[PDB]
Amino acid sequence: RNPGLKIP
Amino acid sequence: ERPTFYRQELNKTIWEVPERYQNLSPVGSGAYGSVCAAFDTKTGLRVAVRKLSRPFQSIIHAKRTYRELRLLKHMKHENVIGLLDVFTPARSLEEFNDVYLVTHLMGADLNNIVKCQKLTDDHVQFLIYQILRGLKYIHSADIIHRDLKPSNLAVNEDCELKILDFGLATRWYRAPEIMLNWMHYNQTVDIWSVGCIMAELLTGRTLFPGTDHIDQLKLILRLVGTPGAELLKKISSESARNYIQSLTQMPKMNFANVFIGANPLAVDLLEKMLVLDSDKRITAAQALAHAYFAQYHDPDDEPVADPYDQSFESRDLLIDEWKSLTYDEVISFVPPPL
Repeated sequence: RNPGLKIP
Repeated sequence: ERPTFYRQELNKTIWEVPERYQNLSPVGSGAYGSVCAAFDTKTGLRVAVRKLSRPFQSIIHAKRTYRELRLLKHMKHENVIGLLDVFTPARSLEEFNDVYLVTHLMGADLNNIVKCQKLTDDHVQFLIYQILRGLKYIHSADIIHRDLKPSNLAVNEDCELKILDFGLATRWYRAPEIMLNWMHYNQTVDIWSVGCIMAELLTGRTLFPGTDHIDQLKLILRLVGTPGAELLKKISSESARNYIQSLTQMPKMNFANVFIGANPLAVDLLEKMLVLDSDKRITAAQALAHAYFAQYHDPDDEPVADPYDQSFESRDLLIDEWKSLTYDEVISFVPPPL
């Protein structure tokens, strides 16, 4: 999975 | 090769750890023990250091500690939590009191992910795939997780997932045959859980958010239909079968009417996971071959586990014998490669 998932 | 330890007091808890673990920051407590976030100067990772509370205060606890350490030491799979390190300050069994476990500190669970973005259908495919990949491995060692739910699933920025927190909003992901103790349950109790997780990722709603066990059971039976004869015959409790027989019968719903607008392959897999009779649910290994995972399925990259000997469960031992076996497991631990 290439683009970055957002983290809190 | 025993490390140098240093001793400090954080909260009302004492921490004696090797000096490779720096900047211990307490992250909470509970029955599982106290946990600190720390920096591992040997691997450069941020880690969770978990100190077990009262690991050997009873036969029950001492055996429970041994069971946990055996299980965590066996789990070697990229989609399952692994043991980075286990240590004791004790220089001998006679000093042996405290057990510390070290894991990679997990920065976000599945709930935190859902709270920060809308997942694409591709995100869901990959997340579920990885759950099933990990379960194939777990189930191949005759381990049942028993408590799959979003808070027990860690996810990083690359959308890579790990199963955490092996068992022994809490009920919403649990299979009906163990929510009410209908029967000795197989490992497809976890597949039911994956179904509930998958349906929630697709719709954005909890699938079966019942209050009490009965309210929950009715929401389940409204979707999947009431038990038929073949399932009733498999229920041990006479009282359970009598309760079930008192219910107005209900047919299975057409899932395409419940999940309108979802990938029909996703809906098809959910129909194969949320079957009421656990003997007819899809297994993790079959589910990986389902057309929904075609972009990710690789039969030569879905490993199984080494056989896992659980014959210790039927041993009846003294509190100090469980404590001695645990000590052996601590001193025989080999760290993973890197």
